[PDB]
Amino acid sequence: LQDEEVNEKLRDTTFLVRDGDYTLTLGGNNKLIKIFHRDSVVELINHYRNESLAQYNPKLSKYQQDQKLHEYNTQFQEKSREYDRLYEEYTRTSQEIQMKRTAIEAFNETIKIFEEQCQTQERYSKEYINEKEIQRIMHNYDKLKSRISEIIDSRRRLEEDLKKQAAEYREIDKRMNSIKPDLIQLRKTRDQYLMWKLNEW
Amino acid sequence: SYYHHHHHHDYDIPMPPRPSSGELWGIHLMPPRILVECLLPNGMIVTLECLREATLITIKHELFKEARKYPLHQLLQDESSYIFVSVTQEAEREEFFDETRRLCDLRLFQPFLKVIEPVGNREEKILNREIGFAIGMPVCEFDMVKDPEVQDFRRNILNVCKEAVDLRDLNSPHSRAMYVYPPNVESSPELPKHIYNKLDKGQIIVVIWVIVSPNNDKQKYTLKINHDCVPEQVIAEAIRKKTRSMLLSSEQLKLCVLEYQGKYILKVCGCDEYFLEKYPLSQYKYIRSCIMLGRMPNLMLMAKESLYSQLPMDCFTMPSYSRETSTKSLWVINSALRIKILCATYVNVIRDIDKIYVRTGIYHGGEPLCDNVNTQRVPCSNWNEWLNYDIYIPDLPRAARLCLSICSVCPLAWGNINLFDYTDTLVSGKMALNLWPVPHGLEDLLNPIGVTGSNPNKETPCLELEFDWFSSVVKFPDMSVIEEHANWSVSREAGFSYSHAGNELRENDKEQLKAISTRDPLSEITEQEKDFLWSHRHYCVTIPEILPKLLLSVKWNSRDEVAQMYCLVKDWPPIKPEQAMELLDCNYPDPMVRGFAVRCLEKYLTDDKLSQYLIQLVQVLKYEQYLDNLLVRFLLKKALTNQRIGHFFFWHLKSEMHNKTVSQRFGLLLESYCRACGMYLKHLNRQVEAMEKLINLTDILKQEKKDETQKVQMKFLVEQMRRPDFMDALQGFLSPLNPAHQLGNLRLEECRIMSSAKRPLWLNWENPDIMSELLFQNNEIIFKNGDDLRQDMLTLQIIRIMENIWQNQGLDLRMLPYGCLSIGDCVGLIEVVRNSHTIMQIQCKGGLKGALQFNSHTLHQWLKDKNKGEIYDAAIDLFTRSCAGYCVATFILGIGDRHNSNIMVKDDGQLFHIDFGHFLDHKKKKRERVPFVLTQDFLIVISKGAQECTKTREFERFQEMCYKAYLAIRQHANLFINLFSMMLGSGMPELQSFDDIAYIRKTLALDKTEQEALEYFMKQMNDAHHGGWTT
Ligand SMILES: NS(=O)(=O)c1ccccc1Cl
Ligand SMILES: NS(=O)(=O)c1ccccc1Cl
Ligand SMILES: Nc1ccc2n[nH]cc2c1
Repeated sequence: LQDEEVNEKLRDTTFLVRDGDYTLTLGGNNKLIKIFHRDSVVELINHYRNESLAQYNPKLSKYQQDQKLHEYNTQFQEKSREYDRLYEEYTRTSQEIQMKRTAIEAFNETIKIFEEQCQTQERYSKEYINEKEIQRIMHNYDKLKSRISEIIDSRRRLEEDLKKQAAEYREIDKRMNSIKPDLIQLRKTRDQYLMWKLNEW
Repeated sequence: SYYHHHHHHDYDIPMPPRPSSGELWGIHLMPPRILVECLLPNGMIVTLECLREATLITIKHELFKEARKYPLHQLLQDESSYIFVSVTQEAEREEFFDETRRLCDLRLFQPFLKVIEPVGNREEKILNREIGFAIGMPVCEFDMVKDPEVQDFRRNILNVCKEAVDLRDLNSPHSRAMYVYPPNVESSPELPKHIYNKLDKGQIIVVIWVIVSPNNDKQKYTLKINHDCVPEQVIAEAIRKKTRSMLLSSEQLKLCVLEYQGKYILKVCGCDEYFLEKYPLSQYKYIRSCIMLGRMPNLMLMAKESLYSQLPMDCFTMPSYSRETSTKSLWVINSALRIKILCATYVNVIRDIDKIYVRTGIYHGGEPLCDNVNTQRVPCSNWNEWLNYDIYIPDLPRAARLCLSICSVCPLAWGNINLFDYTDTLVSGKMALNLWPVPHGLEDLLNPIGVTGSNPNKETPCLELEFDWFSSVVKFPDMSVIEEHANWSVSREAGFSYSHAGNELRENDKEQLKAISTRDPLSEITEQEKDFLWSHRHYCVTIPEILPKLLLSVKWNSRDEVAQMYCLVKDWPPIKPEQAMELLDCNYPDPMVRGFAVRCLEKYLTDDKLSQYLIQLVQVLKYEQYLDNLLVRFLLKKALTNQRIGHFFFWHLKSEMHNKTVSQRFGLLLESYCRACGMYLKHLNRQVEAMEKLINLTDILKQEKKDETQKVQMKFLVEQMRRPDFMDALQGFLSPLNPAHQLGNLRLEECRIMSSAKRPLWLNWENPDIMSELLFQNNEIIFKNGDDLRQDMLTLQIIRIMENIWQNQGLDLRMLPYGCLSIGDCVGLIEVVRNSHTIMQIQCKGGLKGALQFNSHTLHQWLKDKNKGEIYDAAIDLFTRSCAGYCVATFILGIGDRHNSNIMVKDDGQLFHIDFGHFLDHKKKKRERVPFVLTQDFLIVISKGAQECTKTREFERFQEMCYKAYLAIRQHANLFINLFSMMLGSGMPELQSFDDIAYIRKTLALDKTEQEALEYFMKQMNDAHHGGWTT
């Protein structure tokens, strides 16, 4: 008997005692119902708990235990602060990573025009083979390929910057997955030391 | 002795987002002369150095000079048959058709240009560059998309474009000007009474103006006419005066009027509104705003000819995209649900995690069965199970969706799939579902409220699946079949003898329905009440407003119940737009429900009131299962019917293209619009050009020219806006805050980088309008690159909505929901409100000399200096009224703590809040907070001069407004709950759950009586100040 926030604080699961003038918040989802003092009161409460309730569609915890200080909040909140700044690193890098890929797409495509241009001169070098005009013509070709060299070498430099960036990225995602459940334990055992205004940590 | 001599050995001392997306790759600002590799058909790369701001006319005409030296010339046609082309930062090969464009605005990647000839002699079509510019992605990027849903949406959605464009030329050119200059009009013609009481029992002094040759001169013709008067009549009484003489009888003057009468229409002076239709001058906002502000309208007689010679025709044309199996009905498949979970890859974790597994559930928003997890296998270190679910295939509802994730011993990477094709087809085969990382601070295990579909990032945890194959292509059944089943289950209903439905009587439990009919959307409904509701469903049809609760009571995993609901909804009676909106949040996915909701809007939702709620309506597109759907065709039509909608419809999508979950859906929508909207595309593309220049300028300041004093930053600012590409780009265009306003010709004299560290720019343009004198000669607004605006955007929206709910319930609290627009990822514009200062600015201007203390009366003394005489009383009223309305709203929404630097007071004595911060009391729930606290400073101004100011007669009348206003909002709490609910889609960290929106419920105390609510308010208002608030 005695010896909204429900939907917030009941984070997951199957029994809850709120305040018919009282309300049960257990089956499926987080399902709720209530009747006045109609048929015993707090002993039919023990029945539904484990057996029957077949007068309805499907028939199918509290108090605190498990072992008072501030302590955890500096752990909790200055572990959060990292998780937070890791979301930011995570965030930047993601946007940075695609920024690169689409910058590689720039290169790859840029190149094809310069590949097509060595070959546009290839056709016009063959098609018009004094020995001065040939040497001047031979030189302008020489830039093309020593230019193209830099373009490709530039691409590569980015491509390996992307690899580090990708590995470094994945590693942030890796380290957050350790923090999450760690960070939830520390929040739960905060809300049991809440049970026992005054505050001031 | 300060830190117990304990050393910290780690301590060594050493946006969005980064440098790039500017004028060249990773560059921002390309230096004033640049080396550009030119390529030709020859194979012969010359290397013109040229000016960064130089046109492509020039670089061509001075390459067809500089070629005549280099080798293998003699084979280059008249340049008159030749075009440039290069690669851009969004890696596309872009033929450069317009050659009046400057080198810097090409947004090249490397500085080079290939030369070629024009292929596909349809340059005319290949100006959907303009479309790709507006949208912020190339159009060709759609063309090469596999998904048939997409290629269809594109081809199909032109129905609406074509149909809209014909609606514009229906009564050309009037119709075209209704499109281009639609009336700006409050939605009811009836005028509230505190407005009325400035009018000699129903009259306004106007001022009509006119320009006659030599045009030099302009002429007042001030009138005094009824408030309920139409513009056509106000045209007459204007002509009446101008015409009257001692040589015109009243017979001859009547004839002279009627003939001159038709030839004119009314403009507003100094900005581009037009009163173009039958409405009371009061129902237009400019008037009702003039009434209230204490102002004499300055209209202008414009010849119809001279307006109609602004509007060009649409010239709208279709794009190039212009050209069995029988089936198994879903209900014949004898089976249960089995979906195969195979292999993921890529998952990031060995030491600290124990094990991992693929959790899955079937969904509607809420769950239609015991979702089940699969056994754990080889945790980390790189499944193959048909997985059996507790639902008979035929019971699957039409908007049924599988939700999945990968979980630890917390989640890892979530996804969802529509169990049906956009073609009403049940999905069978193998799916590869690329997963989304969990949203920061999602503590729940699955994300069904999340977006439907795979990621478009390849480089993410993929997850392979197989969907049961039932011997044929399976479809959902046609209504023909669903109807029949309803009418069968109905008569099968009428014949047992036992208690439970979940009886053609009535009773007055009948009213214990109506009790439910009034609860708010987040008042959770009990299973008994569900069964209560479902059982009397056929009665509910006299109380339409109950439908949202009814629909949440239906069991969507019984096709029986759903078939019958489908049939109720078929000819349920329309409900109010304010309710039907609820029926397009994430809690209502079903197509028939949502269709109904759209019909309600087509029927009863004013172009005014759509404009007001357009942000919600656009965020709601995101929760739609498929690309094509009724709500999009609805909004796309309205957008093409009414430029003032389209304008914000276009910005509201564009602002979110960065966000890749919407990108395709929105881009595709934007493309529809940009093809069909007409000449506005040219005005948008000018707005868009401008904002890009501003983003790239602010970026340089924010992450390069940091430090450099203020003075160096400001020399670099003026240098740049002097440059001709900036003068070109930032000078002749429409304010996106309101395109009624025109910006022309920057006043660099008055342009500056505000003090904040995100380097907001204060921009001030001339007002090119011909009668700018009568309105404002200098339009100025703030471009802020750094902060995310869309929260501010919303609280101002909500604030605006309260102000209306007040006025039109006769309750003059004057709020100032200043103008604010998000136009990109943390980038926006904020309207300047002239003649205002922060309470802290007031404290310095009256602060006596050397620093001791300011004084509490310096505010109240500052108001006297402005408002001297009989006005003083009025200016206190204004304070007192505004100070109330803001005290209520700020408590209600729970916006961040108000302090001296974020309250502002105007010269005329109006008080108004700025930079709101987090709205729904976001992180200070770690309670029941009062964010606007009335310090002495204010209380004095409210109680005019008094000492012991808490107990004056003025202060009690102030409390009375508060009590009346708080209750006013409470009566309309539903609307706000929904407005908030529809915004769960937008990526706002203040709005991830319904239990976020919770706060607004405690705040208004809907669970209590209104007696208890008031007294909740009084208590909390008492708790904040200690003194006052007991009655
Ligand atoms: N796995 S992968 O993305 O194809 C890849 C692997 C190594 C190098 C380049 C690429 Cl694109
Ligand atoms: N479209 S355009 O004429 O090249 C142009 C270029 C820069 C600024 C304004 C304009 Cl109208
Ligand atoms: N005048 C109007 C204004 C809005 C409308 N929606 N549907 C028909 C309409 C007519």
